[PDB]
Amino acid sequence: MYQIIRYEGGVYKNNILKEWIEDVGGFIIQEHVMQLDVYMTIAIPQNEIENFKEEAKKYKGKIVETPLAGIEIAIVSPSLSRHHLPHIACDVSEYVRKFGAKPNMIGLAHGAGKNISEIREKEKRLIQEHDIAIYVMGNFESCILDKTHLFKVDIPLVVTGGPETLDIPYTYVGNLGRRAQRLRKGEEIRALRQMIDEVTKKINDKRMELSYDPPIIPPVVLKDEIEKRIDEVRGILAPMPIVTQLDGLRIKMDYDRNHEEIENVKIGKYLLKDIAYVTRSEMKNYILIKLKSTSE
Amino acid sequence: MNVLVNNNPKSGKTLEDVIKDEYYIPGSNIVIIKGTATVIKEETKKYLIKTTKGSFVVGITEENETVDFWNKNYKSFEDKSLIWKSISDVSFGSIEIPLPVSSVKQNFKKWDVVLSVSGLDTSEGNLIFVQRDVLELYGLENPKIGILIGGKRVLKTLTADDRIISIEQMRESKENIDYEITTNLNKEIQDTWKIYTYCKAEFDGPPQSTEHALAILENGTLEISENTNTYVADCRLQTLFIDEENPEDRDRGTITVRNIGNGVGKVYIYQESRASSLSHTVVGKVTDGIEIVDFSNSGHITVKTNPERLSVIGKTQKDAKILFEKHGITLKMEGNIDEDAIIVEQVPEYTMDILKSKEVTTKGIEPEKLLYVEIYDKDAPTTSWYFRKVTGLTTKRIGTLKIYFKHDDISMFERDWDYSKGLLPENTPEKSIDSGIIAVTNMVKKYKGYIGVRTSSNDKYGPTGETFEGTNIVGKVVKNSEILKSVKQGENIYILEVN
Amino acid sequence: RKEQIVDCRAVMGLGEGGGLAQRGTFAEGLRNDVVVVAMSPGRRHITKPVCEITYGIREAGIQTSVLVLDAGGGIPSDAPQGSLGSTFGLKPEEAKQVNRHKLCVIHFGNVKSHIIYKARLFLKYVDIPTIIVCQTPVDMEDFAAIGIKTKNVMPLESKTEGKIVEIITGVIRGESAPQKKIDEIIESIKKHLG
Repeated sequence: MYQIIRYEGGVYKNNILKEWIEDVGGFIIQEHVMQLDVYMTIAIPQNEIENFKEEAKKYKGKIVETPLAGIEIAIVSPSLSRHHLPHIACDVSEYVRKFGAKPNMIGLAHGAGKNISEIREKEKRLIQEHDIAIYVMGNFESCILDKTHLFKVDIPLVVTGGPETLDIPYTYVGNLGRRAQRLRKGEEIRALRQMIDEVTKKINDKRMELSYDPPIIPPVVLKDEIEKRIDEVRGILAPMPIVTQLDGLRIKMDYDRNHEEIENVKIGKYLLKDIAYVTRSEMKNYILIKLKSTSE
Repeated sequence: MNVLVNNNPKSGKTLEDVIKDEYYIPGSNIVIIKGTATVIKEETKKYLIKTTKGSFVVGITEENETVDFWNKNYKSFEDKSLIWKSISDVSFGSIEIPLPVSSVKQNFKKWDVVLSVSGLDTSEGNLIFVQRDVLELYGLENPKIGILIGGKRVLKTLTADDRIISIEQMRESKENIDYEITTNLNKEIQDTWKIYTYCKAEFDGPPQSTEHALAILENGTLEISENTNTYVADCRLQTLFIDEENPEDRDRGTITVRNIGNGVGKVYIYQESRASSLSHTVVGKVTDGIEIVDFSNSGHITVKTNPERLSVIGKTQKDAKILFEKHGITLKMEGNIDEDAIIVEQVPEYTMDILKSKEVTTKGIEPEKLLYVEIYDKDAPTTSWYFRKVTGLTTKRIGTLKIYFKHDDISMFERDWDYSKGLLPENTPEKSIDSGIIAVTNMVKKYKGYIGVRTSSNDKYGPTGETFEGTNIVGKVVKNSEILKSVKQGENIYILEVN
Repeated sequence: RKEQIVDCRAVMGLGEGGGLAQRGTFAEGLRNDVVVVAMSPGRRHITKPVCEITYGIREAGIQTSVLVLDAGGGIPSDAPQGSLGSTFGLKPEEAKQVNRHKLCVIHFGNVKSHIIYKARLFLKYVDIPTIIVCQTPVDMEDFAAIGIKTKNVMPLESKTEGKIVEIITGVIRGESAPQKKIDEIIESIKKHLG
């Protein structure tokens, strides 16, 4: 119903456009003003897409179709050191961001090495809390092959590495190894696009799975209702105060202090505790909301 | 011949005959619905089933080549039995699959729909419904076709004796409503054609916003200034402030007034069920006859407001008496008691307050105390609009001007520092200003927006003490005078537009 | 050796072949220990001297956040005879995001008169100890000459609530910082943090 896109335009007369979006029933998921241009991730009903395109072309704006602007991705790097973090890992994260997703760098405590690499249970659960996980591996076939125990999560997976083709029982994208320069060559860009296509395919499949038994309320409108009701969400200092997942939300407020308030939020005629699973998150003691399906 | 009209059928061939009884303000739009198309289209990215053990839902995800097989060979897979349920998961069939069988084998996933050919012979291709995560086990180019999620228990419980019999897809059906818009009367009706003429509006909200909506719909017609796929809006009063919040769901046929922003005062009617908004004050609902709102894209729509607007300010005292007694409201007089006395103020002035309190205090004025003015709307559009907004003539028939400062010949009125924004110099004097001229100082001077009038004439200063370049003439006092000289500071005088 | 999770920013970078960070953005490192403040997302600040300090701290085992200032270039409006070219400033949300960290590391440039007043305006709203990483040799007293709280040279009338806890010289903008500078910064952070 609500297809999510990105509007890129100027700040002049942007308030009138926001008023129009409110009038037609859309939601402004994201807003950022750089100097004189504003980027807005907006979720509006499908029957108003052409109307919004006409409105955007009136303000000399630009509509960018974001195929991943409803999910949060766990980019898993073996460590946050100079080998992986300041290059490749950021390129993967920023390319994911370029298509609307909300990434989270996951630097494993013991992810480096060949036979000394291990993944903890807490890291496993933290990765599982996301929608899809992207692994940024090295550039040796033997090292990657002797490292399959790292990619043991019941989440859609895309593994990236140096060698062009791997023989692991997962999706693999080659020519994205451990590097030290910014990814700007044509081959590297093509490999990034291939990784984007793989994650897009997995996300669309999962979207069909969810569409078989739709949730009682969409995550985006649930986030809007929480923002309207809860008055502490504008005091959050995190990058994304409320993250829109595929079938839920992540509220970046303390669980011990605000879970009772979150649960006792009335949407429609239901109480939130009766339609969603509110639980504490392994992510800095935040609140994780998982929506129930109409079957229950 | 025999056509169905509203709820009581008519027979008249021309539109005039059938809409004669239906009350309708001329000039409004007329909506005609022909019928329903009910187109049935199925693409079935997700496929259903009718097994002996139940019904699951499959869904094709990976294109490859086996989905092209499935597209029409699933009906060839109809009425096929389970072949095996061994460690190679549950497979059905078995029917011919001519897709080239490659010894190269690709990894599959838990509960994934697969069309693998078990035995590398085209004729024995199995509908292998994978249950467990299978690594390299099978053949074929890429047997991956879809994913089983819905009805997983059905596929798990499925035994060798059980068959899939009929392969359902989803049976997805769409609906199209035929519609045409018109405003002709002399046309021929064929048969069983449905006509809608007006809509009924039920008002229940905060008093000021509801009064704003009633003022919009005082004439029974709602202009369609903006149209989208979700609402139609009216822009007659787009610069009038309201401070009321009624943030509940903007359901189908909900009437809201925007209370903040560039479009404060616009009246919306929603054709789609949307979420609540803090910037929209719901003033009521449209009960029946929604289709005229649903199908109209421009023009006028005849609207009936169930609570009549009980604001009698341009009327005489006897009219207010009879109208309020016909509504069963206790009444009392404050000012002039004469039956022909013009009402000037009523307490409470809002229809909702009157209905909830069941009493009105009506104040009349002396015939000679009412100031008669004429407003130059064509000469100074922006200034006349500002004057109407500040004096209240946009909503009622009698406006109030408050004396702000006074000296001899000059009487200056109060300003509204909310409507005096675009006060560009509009109608500036060219010769000496004559007596009894109403003027507003434009943005040039420091005291922008102050209205004033003087009872004499001078060739240098306008009615507000500013030079001619800083005053724009908006109107003049036409009939009643010699009351501006006997009104103290702070007292309100009442005006009536005579055009 | 413990897991380190970063809250990546919600907005993308500067075009296709450009930088990965964006101006006026914040990336929380969950457990708030150190925040690295970059004046801009440009090549003069980002990934050449700043992400290097970031990965040095993250290698030392200390979680790090990186904040790119909305307006980090120029001199504050309170500088003598006002500012010129551009105006430096700190937003209240930026100050709140900084103030939840144990320590701050901020990268400054070449001109001394610019650095002193920029640090004064920065510490007018930041109340945690900060480390100044600049190129020019600046003495840990010229900040006190204009009123800044300083560990070694206190002012009589302090105009800031933040303490300049260490000054490290020899880090050039847009150039890879050698391992010696990273080691010095890490040692200062470790000895002035816990």
